[PDB]
Amino acid sequence: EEFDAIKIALASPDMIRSWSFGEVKKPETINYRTFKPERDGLFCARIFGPVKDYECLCGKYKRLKHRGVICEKCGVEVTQTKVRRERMGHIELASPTAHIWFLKSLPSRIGLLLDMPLRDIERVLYFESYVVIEGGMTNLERQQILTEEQYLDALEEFGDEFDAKMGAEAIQALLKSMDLEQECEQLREELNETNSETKRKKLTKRIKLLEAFVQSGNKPEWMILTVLPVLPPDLRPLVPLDGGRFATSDLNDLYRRVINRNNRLKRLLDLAAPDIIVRNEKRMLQEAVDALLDNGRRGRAITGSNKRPLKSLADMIKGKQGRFRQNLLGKRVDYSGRSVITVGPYLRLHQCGLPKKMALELFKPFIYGKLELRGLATTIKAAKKMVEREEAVVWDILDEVIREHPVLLNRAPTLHRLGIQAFEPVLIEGKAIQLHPLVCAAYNADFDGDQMAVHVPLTLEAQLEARALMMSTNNILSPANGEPIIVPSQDVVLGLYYMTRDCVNAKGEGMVLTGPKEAERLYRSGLASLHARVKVRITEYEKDANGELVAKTSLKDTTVGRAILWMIVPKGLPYSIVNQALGKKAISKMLNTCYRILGLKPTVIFADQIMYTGFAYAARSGASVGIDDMVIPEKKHEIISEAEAEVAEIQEQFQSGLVTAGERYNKVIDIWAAANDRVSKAMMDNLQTETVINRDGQEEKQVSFNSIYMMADSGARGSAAQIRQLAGMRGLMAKPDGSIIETPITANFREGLNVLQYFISTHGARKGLADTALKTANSGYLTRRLVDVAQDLVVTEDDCGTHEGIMMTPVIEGGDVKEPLRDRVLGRVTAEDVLKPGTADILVPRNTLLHEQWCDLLEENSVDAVKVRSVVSCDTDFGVCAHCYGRDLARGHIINKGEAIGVIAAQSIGEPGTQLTMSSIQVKNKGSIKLSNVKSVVNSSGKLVITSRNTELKLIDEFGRTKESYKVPYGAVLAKGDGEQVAGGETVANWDPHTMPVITEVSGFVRFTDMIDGQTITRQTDELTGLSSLVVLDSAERTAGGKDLRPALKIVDAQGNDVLIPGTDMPAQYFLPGKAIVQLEDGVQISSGDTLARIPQGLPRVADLFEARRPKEPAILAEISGIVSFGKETKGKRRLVITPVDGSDPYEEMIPKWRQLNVFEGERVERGDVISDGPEAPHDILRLRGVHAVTRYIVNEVQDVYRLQGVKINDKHIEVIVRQMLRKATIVNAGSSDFLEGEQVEYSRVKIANRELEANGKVGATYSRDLLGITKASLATESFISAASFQETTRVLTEAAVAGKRDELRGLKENVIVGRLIPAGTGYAYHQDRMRRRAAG
Amino acid sequence: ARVTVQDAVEKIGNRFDLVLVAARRARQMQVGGKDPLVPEENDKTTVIALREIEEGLINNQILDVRERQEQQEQEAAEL
Amino acid sequence: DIVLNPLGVPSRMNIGQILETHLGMAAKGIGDKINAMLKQQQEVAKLREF
Amino acid sequence: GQNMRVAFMPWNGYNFEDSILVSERVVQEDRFTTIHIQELACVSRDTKL
Amino acid sequence: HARSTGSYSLVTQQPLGGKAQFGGQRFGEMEVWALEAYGAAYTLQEMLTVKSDDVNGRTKMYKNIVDGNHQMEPGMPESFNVLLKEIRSLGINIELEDE
Ligand SMILES: [Mg+2]
Ligand SMILES: [Zn+2]
Ligand SMILES: [Zn+2]
Repeated sequence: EEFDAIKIALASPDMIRSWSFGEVKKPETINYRTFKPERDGLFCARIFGPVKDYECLCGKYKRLKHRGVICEKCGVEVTQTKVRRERMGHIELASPTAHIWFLKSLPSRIGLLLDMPLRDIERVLYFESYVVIEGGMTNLERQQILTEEQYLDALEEFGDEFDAKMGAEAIQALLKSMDLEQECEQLREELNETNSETKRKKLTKRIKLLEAFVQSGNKPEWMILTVLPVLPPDLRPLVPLDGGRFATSDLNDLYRRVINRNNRLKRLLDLAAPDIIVRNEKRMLQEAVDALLDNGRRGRAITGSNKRPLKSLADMIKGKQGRFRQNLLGKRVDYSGRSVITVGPYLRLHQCGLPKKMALELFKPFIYGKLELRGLATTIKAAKKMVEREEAVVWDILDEVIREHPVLLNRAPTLHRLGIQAFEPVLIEGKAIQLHPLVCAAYNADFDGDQMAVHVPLTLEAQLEARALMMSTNNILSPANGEPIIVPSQDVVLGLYYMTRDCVNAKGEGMVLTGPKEAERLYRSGLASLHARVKVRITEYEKDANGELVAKTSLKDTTVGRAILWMIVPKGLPYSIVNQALGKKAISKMLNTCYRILGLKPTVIFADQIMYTGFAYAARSGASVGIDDMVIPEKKHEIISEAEAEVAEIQEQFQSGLVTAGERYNKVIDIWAAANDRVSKAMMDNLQTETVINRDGQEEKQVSFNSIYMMADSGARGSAAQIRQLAGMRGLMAKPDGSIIETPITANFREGLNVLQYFISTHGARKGLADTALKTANSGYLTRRLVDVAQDLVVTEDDCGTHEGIMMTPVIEGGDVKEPLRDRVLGRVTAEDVLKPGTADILVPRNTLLHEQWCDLLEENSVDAVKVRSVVSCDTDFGVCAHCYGRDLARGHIINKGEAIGVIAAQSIGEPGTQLTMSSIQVKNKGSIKLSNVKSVVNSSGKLVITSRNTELKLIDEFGRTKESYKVPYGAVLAKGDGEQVAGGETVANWDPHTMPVITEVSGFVRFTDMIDGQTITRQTDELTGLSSLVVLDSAERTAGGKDLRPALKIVDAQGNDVLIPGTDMPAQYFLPGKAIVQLEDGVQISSGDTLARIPQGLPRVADLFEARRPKEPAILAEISGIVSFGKETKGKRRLVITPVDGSDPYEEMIPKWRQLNVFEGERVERGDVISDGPEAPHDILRLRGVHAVTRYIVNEVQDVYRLQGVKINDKHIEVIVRQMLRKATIVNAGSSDFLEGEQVEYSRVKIANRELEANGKVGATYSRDLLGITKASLATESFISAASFQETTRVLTEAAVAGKRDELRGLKENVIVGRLIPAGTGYAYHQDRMRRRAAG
Repeated sequence: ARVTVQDAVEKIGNRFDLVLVAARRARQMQVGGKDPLVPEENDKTTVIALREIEEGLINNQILDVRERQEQQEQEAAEL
Repeated sequence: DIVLNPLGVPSRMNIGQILETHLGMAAKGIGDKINAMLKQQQEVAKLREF
Repeated sequence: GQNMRVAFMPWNGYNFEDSILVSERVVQEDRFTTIHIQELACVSRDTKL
Repeated sequence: HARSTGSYSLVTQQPLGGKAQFGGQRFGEMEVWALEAYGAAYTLQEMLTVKSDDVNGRTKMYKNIVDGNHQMEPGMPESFNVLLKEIRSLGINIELEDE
């Protein structure tokens, strides 16, 4: 068994000879009649083997009497058959041919070896003419074509000392000639003398490459083919059909082609034919080879009479139709079934239907073995005939066998784990599968013609997994997020919401009950109202003492429904639980609380009884809909007459040649909107409490029985928008442009539609539908590419003994808290001693599991940031420590080693991603104000205005939480200064839409400077008012004469000097950008707060965030600190001369100057500071900042995008998938290894755990971190197997084999593809057995 | 024991380990055909495997000891 | 004859089916009249009239 | 199609999601009960024997 | 319809999909990788060797389940050695690490 690793190197022709069992010489396959093998063709039975076993063709020698005998009658060996799968032939060629993937693949592995270019050798081998096979005199070069009339000069010059003729043999001899060693050691010897610049690094490239081939062990001669194996017959079969028609694999075609051309070449070379035909035959042989190797890549594909091209070998490994994706990873199943589904309303949780027909079909082996055991069917003829005749015992024994015999259930698409579960059978003669209605949601399944599929645990590990793991009763929480999956579907909730209700109108007000018994006696007798708050007695309990119930009774004036319900409650809770009208939120929290304190089993029976009861009385509750449940409001004609008069006025306005259309058109839409929103009011007023039903009085009105508001209130179906679109206007409607129609839906469904309103709705319907049907692929790719990365994490030390790691702060932004820090802290270890807002009140000694005693202790405290020894910050090499991960969620305790995940992440993230694609600063409420890192100014008017783009407003509450978050234009006009307090509901900024003002706080003379007609600007009169100045065009419109120089109308005094900014020694003029149009002329004076210039006016991003593609257009954050200055002057984009304090200046990046900047031409930035208004590449963050800041940036952005959509995932996933991004360690120094070699950060830690230690102080090198993406990490892997599975298998196979790779089969897909166990799951015990063995010698 | 697979885990601590223990135990009853410990109560040997597991009667150490000693005694009967 | 779930008609918005329903109920309204006129075997004058 | 009675209600989980409930009497009339003509064949061909 | 194993192809020799012809249902990588998330490494290898590609696995398993012992013998999918002979017609040394 045991393995470490093994070596590989190229295919010897000796090896194909040894492997093969006989030359194939012919293309011939069979006879025309006697459909039987051909000697020395492709199906040579004497080579590959016979059909029967230990027998010769005559049948002399047989059955291991004559074991290693060859029947000399037919010369046929007495040998066995499973080798028929093995035994290959071979083929000896006329002339050498080469392997295309050593040739056409990127860096060639043969051209990169020689470093002599390609097209040279192409024409050497398209034989433009004679060609230097060997420039014996280096005067002549190899790979040098010599024409029939130029060759003679090489000839009569040297004659002897050159070989300049045709063929692949040129390259053969080349590879055989070149010697790698002494180049290597020489390049080293002169590396030591002067380890030069680019010169030496390419010396070094070669030196290490050379030695890599040396010590790796390689033989680039076998880059070139001389022997060609023959794939066995049954690897490329040829079979008949019923109608005599035959059927084949396309490979035989190419096999025949190659053999025929080769034999014809054997002919032409015996005749010394004119070698032009030998060239053509050589091109043809190499072509047929290369098409066996890769046909449709070279040129126009080869096709039959079909005109369709024919599949090669490579596609049988590659993409879909290869082994991997189609039928090695994903199979067709034995003993399965599937059919249409319907509801089981009277199921228990563990149950499922089984039409006994398919019960029998799948379980015939058990019932047969059992009919033999009893012996009624004495033989299998008897059992099969008895079971065709359907004995009565077949039924009782089918029940016997099926009793306690779990089975799986599968619906397409299997998004996450819970789409497939395992229930107990319930045998039925109903052709429809019955299904416990509550797991309609995990399946996303609703009964509109759906079919489920079914699978059979035969073995006992599978049976017991089905019952312990897939079971309906071990799965009660999403691991995406710890919510219950037991939601009331839509009916028991409607039921309960009806029961525990509290009217005023029906009857039976204020009498007394000793308890819910006479509540049921009354309500089942027909006396009380279920919905009537009537005095009763309760006797709840509580476990106040140490798990010790505490009895008590009391009275509570409560409804008949809550009363009657309360008995279901399992005597541990208070009555306030049931003392409201049971919203489904309450029901979530009910089974929550139930599970929490009780453990679980009550919550089980409890929920069963509640499903039971709500279904029962909801059928007794009655629910329907009527025409008058939607309205004919009394004010229907009057609204029409009013709208009639309004549009008549609009008509006459149009008649005038005034309001012309846009004002008119928008006016018309707005008035229609308001008119039928008033209709909506009329109607919802004319239903809900219109039932005036007196009772013992004058009159009283009460909620009428519409059923629409009720089914809208529980959460079953509907909501205010549904009810308006039935009632009021159906908002506006956008035609396919994305613009918005300005004459709406006026009517509704009851009143009656118009043809074109309908037709406009068809557009939005169709657009949204095509979005739905065409993004299952998008998640498809994102999920599956992420999973193919999937490796694991295993712990090794109790605590790494290491220090702090990550900070925890909650995720409240935009709205309320979205992850309590109470939860974020939950189960983790503290980085450190942590205090309370009563400070120096330590509560951990640097590390404690902070279970909810602590998280609640600290929810009690308003402490607002804590740190955690992170799994990242765990410094245990080749693993982590347990405290740093914190808690196992399933165990609910600090985690134990070995179990690990990450497709869990994939399901959690992808499964919801299916549909979930479809100026001002304010504070809202009281409290302190904590806004900073902004440049702003008290503008001319006396309130705050931004002058650094960074700020985004937040509406902070009195405790401190952000209630709202919104963005703010630079240079805006506020009515609030931050650090004030305001009543919410206020336009804090009344901004001008077009003007972006250019106010001059200074009072100095203006005069036209820096700015001249038709270079930096135009000067172009403001036509409407009529006065002007120098008029600053945008970026592209001005000519490039002065586009290289910033236009700045300048302020001066009577002296001409720089009117410095008031309070500082800084000059004050404005490098005017586009639209900055000054209206008053040269020499004019401006005032304080005076405008020189007036400036008028998805899931794809998910793909972008995950694929690590660069951000795109605009300028970015300060790359490096130190003074930064401007560069090359606008060849489209101007550059940025950075000048770091001690670092290096030369970096300069094209920036849109059209997109205005932040740091001026001689202002300093700190690194990682915004330069402009736009994003930055995350690679800038990893290369510039460390790891925590970058990963924080990414996870921030991505969960903002999701959280936007009403989304929730335990973000542990989004960080572990980023640990799996890339671990490429770009070395900083050299001395131990190369200077910037991509190495295992692991092995990096190893070397520094060896060399930097007293072996040296330091001889080696330090290292950096890297990114560049997930897919290339998939590629960039120890194994090539997991890499050579997915798309572009070809190039991966090339680069795999070229090293002679010999993967050690540890990763997931690695051991998978050979079907042997991998470290965990079922194989966990054996893997850790091997681990203890490795520890135990 | 029938509808849920919790307490057998509360004894052991894992589903993987519970599931494998129930399997190992019931291989000794589907084919070995010797007797259970918890009464039969008309259930397939899933139920009895999990019950034998639940009462504190079966686990991998116990099965190791039983097979080990009864193999040593057989080795001593052979000689 | 049959029972239907009105769970979806607001969310399905097929109100024409509702109108279909009413205009069908009234039509059996006339068919029963003619039924009774049949079993009661009305005079020609009444058949004409009705 | 056919003309017959309707009432719009939930019922004990039998019209849970889009499903249909129905009296026994409509099939005593067979008025929805109906037919499917299907096809079967025999090629009788030349045999060597 | 609900049925059992059906036919196999020729050039890859793999079982059938379509109930009328006794089909098993095909799976994407999604559905095996959910099993990876789950942890049924046994059931994964059962869905890598026996039912589609491997032989000794399915028949060893079949002989065993009727012996009552439901034991696992892993081997190798035919897909793998097929991969090798395919990339070996390309003239590269590739070979089985046969047990
Ligand atoms: Mg459906
Ligand atoms: Zn013979
Ligand atoms: Zn740690």
